[PDB]
Amino acid sequence: IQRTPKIQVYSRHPAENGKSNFLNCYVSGFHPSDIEVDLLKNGERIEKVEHSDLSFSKDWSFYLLYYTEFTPTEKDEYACRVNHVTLSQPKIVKWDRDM
Amino acid sequence: VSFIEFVI
Amino acid sequence: GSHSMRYFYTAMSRPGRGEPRFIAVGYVDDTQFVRFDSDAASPRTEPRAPWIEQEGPEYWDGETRNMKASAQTYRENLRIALRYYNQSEAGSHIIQRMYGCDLGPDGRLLRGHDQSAYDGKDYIALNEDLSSWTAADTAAQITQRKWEAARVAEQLRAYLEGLCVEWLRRYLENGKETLQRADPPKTHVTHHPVSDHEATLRCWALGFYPAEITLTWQRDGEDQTQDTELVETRPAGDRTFQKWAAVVVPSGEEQRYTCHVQHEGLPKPLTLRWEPS
Repeated sequence: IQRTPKIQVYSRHPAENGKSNFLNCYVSGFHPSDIEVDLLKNGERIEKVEHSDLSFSKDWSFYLLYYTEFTPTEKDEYACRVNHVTLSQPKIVKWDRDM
Repeated sequence: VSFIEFVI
Repeated sequence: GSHSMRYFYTAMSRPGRGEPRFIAVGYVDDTQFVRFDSDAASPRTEPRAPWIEQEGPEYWDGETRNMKASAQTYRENLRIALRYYNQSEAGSHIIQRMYGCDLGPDGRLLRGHDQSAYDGKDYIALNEDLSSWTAADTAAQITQRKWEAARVAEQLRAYLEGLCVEWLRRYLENGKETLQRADPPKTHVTHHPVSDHEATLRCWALGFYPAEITLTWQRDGEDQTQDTELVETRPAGDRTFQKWAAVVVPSGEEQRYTCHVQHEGLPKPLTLRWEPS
């Protein structure tokens, strides 16, 4: 009856330390549409996060892009934390600049 | 432009 | 090339948390151009692409009126669906609708669409003839009988062959610098050792529009479909899309692998290899 989200975490442009960019968390393939998505910097929730307007794919599953401006560094860790009715606990997906 | 809805 | 216009509606009940929420978005190809959200502080049809902004107040007022009325109709549809499925008033449920038109390269209607789903499953669809329906179950057959009696298909056909195509052609002209511009992928191959005898080759496509793309890996000229990891095409946030495909290969065999990229923005398909420079 329900479909769990796929999650990808990535940047708008190839990452270069010290250069401003956008951090994206794309959630897709899920149903129903209610979903909680946080972007994390070193484990802490980033306050200024926007998201796209709810839409869906040909199989009726929903997709949303969450995004925020960020300047990557060598040491700062970024992640996306997703909760949905299909999950028994939130799923954290770390940003890997090569993915 | 959008179109109208129908009652099911 | 070919183009499409689609509206996507989602209506979600939420007992104990107010009346159902209605969200509508409209797209031309892979470009969103309008939205409506019944939960907004002041619900209105709003522009989401620069080329729709020039539409006048009659456009925005009329679309807002239509979307508000659609929201009210979906509240009734959610109540009816409970009766059709013997369901209680305590659960949350979703109706979705997608409709619109496809144009061929000549600008004529290629085909029209109007389909609905309940709780994520096909419910009813207008057939390609724009005259008959396919119902997914015995509940949707009740709707089919109702819509046959009310000549709903004829109303949809008139919209899909008329206003839908006429307005899509107008949007394509007003937005021609973006809607009629394909941006080809920027492509490259990366190499990541996994162990002393295997490595990942990852073929990247970045910055492309529209979203349709094919990335494939070949080994000795044979497609590696069952051995390729292919991520879902994903939005960059600047209108463009990204995708990658990866294969794990034996160290020393990298040059036997080629990545093949097809995209409307490319004059000819691209073949790439890992370049260890």
